[PDB]
Amino acid sequence: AFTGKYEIESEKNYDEFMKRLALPSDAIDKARNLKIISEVKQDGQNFTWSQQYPGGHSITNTFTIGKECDIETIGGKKFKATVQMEGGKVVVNSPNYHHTAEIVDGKLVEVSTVGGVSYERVSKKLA
Ligand SMILES: C[C@H](CCC(=O)NCC(=O)O)[C@H]1CC[C@H]2[C@@H]3[C@H](O)C[C@@H]4C[C@H](O)CC[C@]4(C)[C@H]3C[C@H](O)[C@]12C
Repeated sequence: AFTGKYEIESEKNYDEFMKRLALPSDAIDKARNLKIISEVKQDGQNFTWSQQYPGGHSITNTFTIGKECDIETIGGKKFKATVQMEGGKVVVNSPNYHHTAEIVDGKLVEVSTVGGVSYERVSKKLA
């Protein structure tokens, strides 16, 4: 809380979210019932998040709270995003995209929200 190596507790909306993001087939297949691992090194107000992915890909992200950050690659755009703490939860916010990151039970709860879909995640800290 916030820092740690978290494993996925569960997910329930990923496949349809990927189509709204415009991610490829070689991402929608290779998440099909993996134990994804959320790594979270906090630097202070800065963060070094990762969603590691035992299927031959992975997604790191360094960011800062109370700022915009630049974001590339994930479906072939070059976005900026506002990056923030909502009340107790961390959050990324950008055009056609909200993504909170709340704590409960010592675990992370994420909720992503895109054009016409949401995608919650529950990621347990247990290492
Ligand atoms: C900014 C882009 C989305 C931009 C976009 O394509 N919007 C239009 C659209 O959806 O059509 C999002 C999509 C997936 C996000 C990542 C995933 O949710 C996983 C992970 C979640 C963490 O809370 C913050 C870091 C990050 C790597 C996230 C960084 C960033 O928040 C990403 C890379």
